[PDB]
Amino acid sequence: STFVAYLPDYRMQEWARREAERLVKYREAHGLPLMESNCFDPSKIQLPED
Amino acid sequence: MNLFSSLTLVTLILLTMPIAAINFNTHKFTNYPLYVKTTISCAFITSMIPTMMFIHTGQEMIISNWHWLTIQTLKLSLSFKMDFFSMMFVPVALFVTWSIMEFSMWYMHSDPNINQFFKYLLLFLITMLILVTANNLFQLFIGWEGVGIMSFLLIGWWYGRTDANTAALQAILYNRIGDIGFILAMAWFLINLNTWDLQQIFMLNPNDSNLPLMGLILAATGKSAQFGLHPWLPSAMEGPTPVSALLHSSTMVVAGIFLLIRFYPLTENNKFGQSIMLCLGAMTTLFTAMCALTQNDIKKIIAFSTSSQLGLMMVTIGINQPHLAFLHICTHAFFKAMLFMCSGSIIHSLNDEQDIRKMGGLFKAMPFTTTALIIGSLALTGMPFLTGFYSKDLIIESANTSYTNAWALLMTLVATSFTAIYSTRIIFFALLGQPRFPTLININENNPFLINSIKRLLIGSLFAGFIISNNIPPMTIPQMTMPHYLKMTALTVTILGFILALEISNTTHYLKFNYPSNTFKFSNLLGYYPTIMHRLTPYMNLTMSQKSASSLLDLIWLETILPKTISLAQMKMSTTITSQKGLIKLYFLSFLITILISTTLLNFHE
Amino acid sequence: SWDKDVYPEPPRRTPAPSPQTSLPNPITYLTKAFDLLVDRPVTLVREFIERQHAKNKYYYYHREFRRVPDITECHEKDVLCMFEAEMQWKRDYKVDQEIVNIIQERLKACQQREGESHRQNCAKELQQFTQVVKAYQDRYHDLGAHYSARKCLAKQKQRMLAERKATKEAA
Amino acid sequence: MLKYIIPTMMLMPLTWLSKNSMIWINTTLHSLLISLTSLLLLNQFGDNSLNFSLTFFSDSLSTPLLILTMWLLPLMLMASQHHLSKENLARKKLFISMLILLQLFLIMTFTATELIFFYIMFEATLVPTLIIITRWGNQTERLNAGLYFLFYTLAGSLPLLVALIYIQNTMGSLNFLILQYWVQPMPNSWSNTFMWLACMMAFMVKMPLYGLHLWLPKAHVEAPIAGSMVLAAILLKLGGYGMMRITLLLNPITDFMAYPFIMLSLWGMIMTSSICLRQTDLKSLIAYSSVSHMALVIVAILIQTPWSYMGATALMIAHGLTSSMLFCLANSNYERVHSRTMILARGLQTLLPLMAAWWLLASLTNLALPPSINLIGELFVVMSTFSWSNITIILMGLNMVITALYSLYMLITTQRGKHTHHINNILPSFTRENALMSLHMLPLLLLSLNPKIILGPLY
Amino acid sequence: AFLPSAAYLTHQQKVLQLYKRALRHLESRCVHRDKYRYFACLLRARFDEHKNEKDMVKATQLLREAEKEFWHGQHPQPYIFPESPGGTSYERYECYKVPEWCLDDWHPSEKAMYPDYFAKREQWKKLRRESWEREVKQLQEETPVGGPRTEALPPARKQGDLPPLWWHIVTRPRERP
Amino acid sequence: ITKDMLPGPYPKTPEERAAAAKKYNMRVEDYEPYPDDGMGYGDYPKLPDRSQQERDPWYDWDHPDLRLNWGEPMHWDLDMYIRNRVDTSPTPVNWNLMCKHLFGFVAFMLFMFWVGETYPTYQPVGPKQYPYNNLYLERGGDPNKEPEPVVHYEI
Amino acid sequence: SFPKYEPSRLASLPTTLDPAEYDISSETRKAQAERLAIRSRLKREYQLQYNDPSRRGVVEDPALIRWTCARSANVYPNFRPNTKTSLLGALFGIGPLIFWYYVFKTDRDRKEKLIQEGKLDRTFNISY
Ligand SMILES: CCCCCCCCCCCCCCCCCC(=O)OC[C@H](COP(=O)([O-])OCC[N+](C)(C)C)OC(=O)CCCCCCCCCCCCCCCCC
Ligand SMILES: CCCCCCCCCCCCCCCCCC(=O)OC[C@H](COP(=O)([O-])OCC[N+](C)(C)C)OC(=O)CCCCCCCCCCCCCCCCC
Ligand SMILES: CCCCCCCCCCCCCCCCCC(=O)OC[C@H](COP(=O)(O)OCCN)OC(=O)CCCCCCCCCCCCCCCCC
Repeated sequence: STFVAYLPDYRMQEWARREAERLVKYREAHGLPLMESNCFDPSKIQLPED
Repeated sequence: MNLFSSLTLVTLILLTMPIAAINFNTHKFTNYPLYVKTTISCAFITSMIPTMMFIHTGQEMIISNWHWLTIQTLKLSLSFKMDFFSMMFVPVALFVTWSIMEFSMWYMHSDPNINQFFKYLLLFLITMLILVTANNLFQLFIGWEGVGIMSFLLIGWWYGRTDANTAALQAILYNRIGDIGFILAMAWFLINLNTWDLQQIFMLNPNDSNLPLMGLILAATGKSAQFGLHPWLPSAMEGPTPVSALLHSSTMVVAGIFLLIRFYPLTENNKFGQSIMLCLGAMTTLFTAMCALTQNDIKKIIAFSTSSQLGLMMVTIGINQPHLAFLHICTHAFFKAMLFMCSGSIIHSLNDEQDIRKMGGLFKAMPFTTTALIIGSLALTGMPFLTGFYSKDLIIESANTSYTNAWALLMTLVATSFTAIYSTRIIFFALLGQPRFPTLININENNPFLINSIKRLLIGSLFAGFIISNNIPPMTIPQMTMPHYLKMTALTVTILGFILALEISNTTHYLKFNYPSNTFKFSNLLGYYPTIMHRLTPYMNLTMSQKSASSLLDLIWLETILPKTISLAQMKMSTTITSQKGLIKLYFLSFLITILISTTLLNFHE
Repeated sequence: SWDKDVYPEPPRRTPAPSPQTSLPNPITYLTKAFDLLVDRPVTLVREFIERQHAKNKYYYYHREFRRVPDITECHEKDVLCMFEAEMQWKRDYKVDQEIVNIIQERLKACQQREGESHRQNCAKELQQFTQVVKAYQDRYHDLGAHYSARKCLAKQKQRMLAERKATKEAA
Repeated sequence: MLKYIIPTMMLMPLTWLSKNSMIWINTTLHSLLISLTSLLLLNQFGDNSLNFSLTFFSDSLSTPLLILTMWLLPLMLMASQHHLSKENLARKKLFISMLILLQLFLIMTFTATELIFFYIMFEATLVPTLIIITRWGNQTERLNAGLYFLFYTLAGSLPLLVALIYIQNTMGSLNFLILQYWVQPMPNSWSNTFMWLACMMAFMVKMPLYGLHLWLPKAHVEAPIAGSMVLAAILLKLGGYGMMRITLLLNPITDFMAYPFIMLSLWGMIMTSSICLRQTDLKSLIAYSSVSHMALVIVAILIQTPWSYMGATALMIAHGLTSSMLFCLANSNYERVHSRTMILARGLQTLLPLMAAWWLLASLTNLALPPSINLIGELFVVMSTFSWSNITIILMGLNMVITALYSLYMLITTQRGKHTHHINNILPSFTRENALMSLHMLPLLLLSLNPKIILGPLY
Repeated sequence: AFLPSAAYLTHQQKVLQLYKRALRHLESRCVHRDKYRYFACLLRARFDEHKNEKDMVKATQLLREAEKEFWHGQHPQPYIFPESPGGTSYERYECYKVPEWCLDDWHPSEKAMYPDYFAKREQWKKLRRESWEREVKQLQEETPVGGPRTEALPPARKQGDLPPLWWHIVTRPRERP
Repeated sequence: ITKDMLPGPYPKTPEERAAAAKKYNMRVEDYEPYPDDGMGYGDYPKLPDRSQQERDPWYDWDHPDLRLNWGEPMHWDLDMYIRNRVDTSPTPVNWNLMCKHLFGFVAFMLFMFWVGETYPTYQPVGPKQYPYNNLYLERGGDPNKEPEPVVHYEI
Repeated sequence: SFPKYEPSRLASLPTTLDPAEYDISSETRKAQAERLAIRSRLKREYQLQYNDPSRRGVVEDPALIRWTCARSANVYPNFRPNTKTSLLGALFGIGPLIFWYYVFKTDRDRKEKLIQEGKLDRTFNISY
């Protein structure tokens, strides 16, 4: 139980918080939106003709 | 800031510490119940300090101290909520539990498992203080299940008795139906609002919240023993008297009403949910009023009385008056706990007899119990300027001059009259008249524990309603401009009920015999509800479990279609194949027939 | 300590105590007792602990991930690039989840802090929560339990195809 | 994974070169040391799984099952050293070797990165289990229990292998790391219909599924205590692990295909709980409760949402621990009264107080009292199946009531009431039995503090 | 018709049991003692009016109509004694009625805390094990052919011996352990 | 135990019926097995189907908790008729009258609740008047959209 | 005159109101005689096996073993497939399965059809 309690950052669950703590402080500072609606950049993706 | 949270968490730690003390014993504990009682008194003072802090300033806190589990978007953290409800409920419950444990130290003196009894009572108090200070729905569900199973164990304390285990299982069943409602409400909240914390639920403020409110109403019907799911609370009085006095009267049974109190910003907008829950409260209080009208076992009478009180506070919850209902929560807890304490003293003084038909003449035999019982019955009936006046009269005044159901208001008035009727019935039969107990008299109440506990609860039932009603801050506009006939309605109805039941008690002295009517049997057999529902539905469920599920499907037919069909087919084919006579001529004839079939019919030579 | 910018808090305005009656409130006396009996020993012990910490100071760092090419520049059935794109997408998924958690914390803190007037004083937090929830739902929802970068790319392609169809039918 | 296979294989020279009566001590000590060293598999990353070599890899899903297996082996040796005290020394060594071999196959099953290797170990677990059931059982019906246990499973698993071989001729490889990137959508056709059936019916059989569960009440109540533990706590999770690995290749045909099995499990949980309400045998009651819980896990896997997967793995671990504890309780009562009737020995609280406390605690964890991991898993499956449809909660909620209607019943008939008068061989509780129940329960109560290690590979 | 010693209930026992049940229900109906005494005297008159009825079938029909009369007008919740079955205190202390043979499983360390009591227990066990064969031979020589007819046990008809099957009735736990 | 004491197929010949009655330790005239409709009961007797609460509580039972003797044939549904479970004690009131009374009570009060919901009660007052355009900004309205002007006049 | 009691399945007739109890014929007395004889013989055997000081174990009851064997292992050999059993099995086995399948299929179809047109409220539903 001591080994399980002191696991070194399991599944980087803490780290994903801390990086997010940086990232918001980026996009709130420069007026960017918090999250874009597209996961990937729309300029680098080609759609079939329809 | 560093004093509010510190004192409340040290209250929680101080209450949970004697469990760790009893879990690490080697010798026999020297006065463990005294240790638990002293711990609870210290915790009551430590909880009373932030109460006056909130009275002075109005400070509310959220203590999200332990981050437990982050699951994608949802975050579950150990969060404690300190608001008006927690700060006005925790010292009241702790004071009641202090008096209850002193009375139980007097009453449960001869039991060899008194330490286990006090550990169970402290575990129940810990689970309830988890529930009432819970911020998110997970912690509230933890406290819900904890108080439910602690009620199960304390009802089934005397495990050598059949009826105790039966009533405990019945209470578990009804509480699990309430859990179905709670789980449905939590499911809707997680799916639609993406949260379990109450802050985000109150912030988002959904409009089409009929389904979660119906789930919460079902949960409160399960927990607060309303109509449809009532009889577990009358049957729960098979356990010890302090267990009844705490759990089934003052603390545990108000958890559903507390849950509905906490969700008032959601039910403020809804009108359908308010109408349903007002109707359910009115049905509960009227049905339990007729059930308590003609009962003989005293604890059954007070069980139906406290379920009628629960119906009344649901009624005033349903008229969008939550804070008056919470004031009635505290007041009713006070006088109902003290009434059960007096009834337990009377029962213990009459050699474990719980029948009111073998009582009487105790007006001068036990004067202190007589005084406290009279004061409690007066406070229950609505004696002015007692504890019961400062909540019940405001409740009925708000229910009179409002846009409510007329039938529910009429039945609430009739239920008030019936509460007065059964209160003076208890006073007349249990306390007045002539003695009816056996000749060997061993009446004694002069132990310091019983006297001190009854004295403290008597001071509470005299002044606590006034003190709380003058200390709380306003939250809603009180109604004060009402006509004369609506202002004096509660007092007039209580007086008329007292007069009618006094006439009934006077006519019971006459030398006339009457055959039992249908109304008396309906009001005496608990509305025929435990006779029908506890005989029909278990029979149907168990017969469908045996004659259809066990014996028919999973023991015959599922055992027939898959394994036995192929087993018998393989047996038949094995007998058919190997039944040859061992003759060479037949074998070579079969060879010739095989060659004939292969040459012409199957075209294997192509 | 934490960051005051990513975890904002409005300026606090405590009114001064101006008592009217002559009765001494017990809160001030118990505050003095708490400051004498409790606050000073805890402060002294923590100061001793910090003094012991100051002799041996060591640092831990935040891990920095450089940018790798994403799934849109990976050839079909070439594992050596879609692998890195998949792990980068998983890291971005976790970062986005914690961003939504931060916004939820902001909303709950605003609702509890502003009291009974929370409906008017926390409109900005509610609108930021709505925007980030809409972005998260449009980006990651309905992918399934076996989510990957390819499923998210297919969902995005379907979304832009539907948007192009809708803006063509309106023009 | 070579650092765990080698000590497990070396356990057999330990148990064969030991002394005349020191086999149990040495095997328990070294298996507990292996269980201690098993905690090194918790090196999990938020994106990447732990890959050891070209054959063995460990995700966050296989790791709790591996830890549970290597923890269960010393408990198994402690449980199965009382009814074998009269056994021959060679037969005792053979039994210990059977348990060691079964554990070796189990810890080699979960780490297999190839589906063919996983399937080979998944069927290799059959032989020691069948041998244990048919040799070291107590009743006659174990021989019948040796058939229904066997020819069910192979009847599900012999078509599936063919389907797996088909993937070897279609995708070019069966490695799970490759198939996560080379997967293709499955169009709606009869061929893909029967391939879905072939790939799933083995895991429905071994879970089990309602209708196909007929082998489990027979193979649980004739088997010895070690066999009951290995069926209840580990061998029912091979189907769940196989489902979670194989659902990736069977998309998107599973959306309209999972309906009849979902209905079968959603009615089978009610049917098996109702059966539990009227069972006269303790062991059959525990078996049918296991059937109900695994039907719940089947529903959770089939609806395939992240909350459902999390609840499925949490329910798997919690049910394994709780069913193992209940089976050890039933074994202790059977060893004390020499019968399996529930109504025979009543009022045992007046004779065994600590065993009554263990019975109450096990029944508490059976009906998923919060904040245990049973409630965590069952709650998350309920949330996911409410997201799936708004009516299924009814079929959940009623089931919950019936659970609380039998577990406490399983308490009361065994613990409360007047004790029987003609039974006077009730010995006090041994230290070995109490040690067994504490070792069963204390990890289960401790896992409520940190449940994030049993929340699947997508936490 | 379920009795430990007899196979049936006679007419007299039926009348007496009906009278007892009717008087108990009448006491439950009227709370006060004087009203109960008045109506009990009235019921005693009603029962004494038909005492000397030599017609057997008329007595049977009177019994049937009296039973119907009692079933028509009985209390819905009659008074039950606390130790009577169906009472509030019924079988409550069965959780403390520990059987005696548990003392055979006590540790020798805790057996030394009560030396004289365990010496007397050893003497009792010696008496039981020396009288068991004598009492079973008494039972086997007194039971008629085809087994016993009733459940009544014979007494000890000799000098120095004990009545047969005396252990589990003498050594039963008390009502208040 | 031995083979010819366990239950078997349904008895047909009177000699088989007498043997089964002797095996189950009661009279031949009182031995009524379940009818052979193929439901799987076999030769198990059909007991008079009453709960254990109807037994004599003052008799010296071998199992006073369940009110059962030793060697007596058990009911097929003995786990249903224990004192912890369904009871078939004779009620003072007939079953049909109780059911009809309860249903009539519930239905009548539900109907009267619906009738009272149709015609509610109130007090002779107008609507409550709130300032600042019925508290448009305080109800969570957007500050950009100017609300429709609601003015309340003194009466 | 007086309302006669109606017997019910869950409310049996009272023992004192049974007309067959009041029969004083010879056959009823004889039946009670051998019923008491059988009960007395069984009780004598039980208490002879029960008061043995040398015995330390469970007094085995053949009735309990008989009941437990008849409840579980003696159901299939006494089963014959006929109209009644097949009708009951078809009504109880595949009836509820078909009913629940139709209910859940209709509900899921309605919910999905609401989802595609965008009428369903999914403003904050991001956990699934
Ligand atoms: C996993 C699959 C196989 C299952 C079987 C496994 C068998 C082998 C078992 C090996 C050992 C156990 C492993 C799991 C250990 C889980 C526990 C653990 O370490 O948790 C980590 C967690 C870690 O907490 P954390 O994650 O919040 O902290 C951050 C991490 N550290 C610790 C590094 C700062 O430990 C705790 O939470 C411990 C908190 C302090 C101790 C408890 C204080 C409160 C105790 C109760 C007080 C009273 C309450 C009220 C009681 C009322 C009466 C009932
Ligand atoms: C009587 C003797 C007492 C001890 C004397 C000696 C110690 C004196 C005091 C100093 C203590 C040490 C320093 C302070 C504590 C450590 C600070 C710290 O960061 O601790 C790590 C953490 C704090 O959380 P955290 O945020 O750091 O960890 C989060 C970790 N991840 C990100 C992985 C999730 O744990 C604690 O502080 C322990 C809390 C214990 C109290 C709660 C116990 C709960 C037990 C029941 C479990 C189930 C709950 C279910 C419900 C959950 C809610 C819905
Ligand atoms: C706001 C909405 C409000 C809606 C209200 C109307 C709907 C609900 C109506 C009530 C439903 C529950 C009541 C009926 C079943 C009660 C079962 C039970 O536990 O009965 C109690 C009984 C013991 O009672 P008693 O006989 O008094 O014991 C003392 C002995 N003299 O116990 C026993 O005898 C033991 C029996 C054990 C086995 C019980 C088997 C039956 C269980 C049925 C559960 C049904 C749950 C349905 C859930 C649906 C969810 C959608």
